[PDB]
Amino acid sequence: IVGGSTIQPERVDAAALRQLGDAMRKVVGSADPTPLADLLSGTPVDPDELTREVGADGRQALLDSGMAVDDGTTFSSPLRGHQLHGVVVLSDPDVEEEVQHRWYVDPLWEADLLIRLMLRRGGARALDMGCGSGVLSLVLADRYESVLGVDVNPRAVALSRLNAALNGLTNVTFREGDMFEPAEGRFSRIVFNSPTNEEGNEFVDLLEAGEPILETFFRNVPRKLESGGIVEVNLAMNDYPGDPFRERLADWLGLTENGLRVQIFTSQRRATESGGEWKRGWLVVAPGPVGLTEVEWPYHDRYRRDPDA
Ligand SMILES: CN[C@@H]1[C@@H](O)[C@@H](O[C@@H]2[C@@H](O)[C@H](O[C@H]3O[C@H](CN)[C@@H](O)[C@H](O)[C@H]3N)[C@@H](N)C[C@H]2N)O[C@H](CO)[C@H]1O
Ligand SMILES: Nc1ncnc2c1ncn2[C@@H]1O[C@H](CSCC[C@H](N)C(=O)O)[C@@H](O)[C@H]1O
Ligand SMILES: [Ca+2]
Repeated sequence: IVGGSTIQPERVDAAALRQLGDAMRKVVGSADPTPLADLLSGTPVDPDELTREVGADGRQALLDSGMAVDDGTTFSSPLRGHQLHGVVVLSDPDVEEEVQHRWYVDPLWEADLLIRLMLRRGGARALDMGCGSGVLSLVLADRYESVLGVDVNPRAVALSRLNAALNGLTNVTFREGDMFEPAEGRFSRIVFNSPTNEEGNEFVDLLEAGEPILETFFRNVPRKLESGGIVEVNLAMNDYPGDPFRERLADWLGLTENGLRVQIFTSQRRATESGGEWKRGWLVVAPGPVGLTEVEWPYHDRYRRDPDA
């Protein structure tokens, strides 16, 4: 079972964690792997080689934080390292559904793609709903005065805090709780890699929570969004005969009454028995003329071709 390991960033001082993050930046994803990179790839490593790379302080920080365990003659990690978009990120390894713990954390299935879709603006306060590993909060940190990540998964909150500390971030904080309950005030930026995929209307688990998590999200967006702000959502969308997703969405958002502008970029789609349709896409609220517009943009295909678009 993968996804239940204990993660305790509070056991390591800020400087040591930043130093481990600097060490990860040097080697994670590099062509010449080092013991630290091997460790964060799932390979057991010789602790003496590790000590020479990250120091005795660093070695102990790996243990104290839960980034590594001493198996006896080797160190191993339950987590996997990533370097993307100027940040380093730990998350769970990508593993089949049947072996995931209740508190398994999105192993960055779509994060790299989603960061490339995100608008380059900045502002005052940003909110990452369902922050998971924290990855999207990390990239927002440069251009928002404050970034708040929220998750109902307490292990995600700890891992997000660890990742913020690895990257040396000061303005990124995380809170455990249910949707907007821990997010006070208004935000100029809200991002949400939503836990929706093939489950339709019914909650399965924290990574496939059902259409009701989108309903809660969009019903509360207007009272949580600063005027002229931006909302960005990765979501699965189910169209049923006579009952398209976009109509329920407009109702949740109060879209016309609030004068919001919304665009849905549909990338993937699968026709369903009934002639309805399943879609995966990217939903944006941004300043513009009131209304909802739907466009086809196969950004998954383009991304597989060449990410730099
Ligand atoms: C936070 N939003 C995410 C959302 O981005 C979406 O992610 C999808 C992944 O699930 C899927 O992974 C599946 O195939 C893997 C092997 N390739 C197995 O290892 C995984 O276990 C197995 N689940 C990816 N191949 C494609 C992704 N689009 O759906 C998530 C809920 O399922 C949802 O929470
Ligand atoms: N009711 C709820 N409130 C807050 N987060 C929730 C929630 N229900 C599910 N989630 C969280 O939504 C997250 C989606 S996975 C996305 C993680 C990260 N933003 C990334 O892009 O990689 C999960 O961590 C899951 O625990
Ligand atoms: Ca599952």
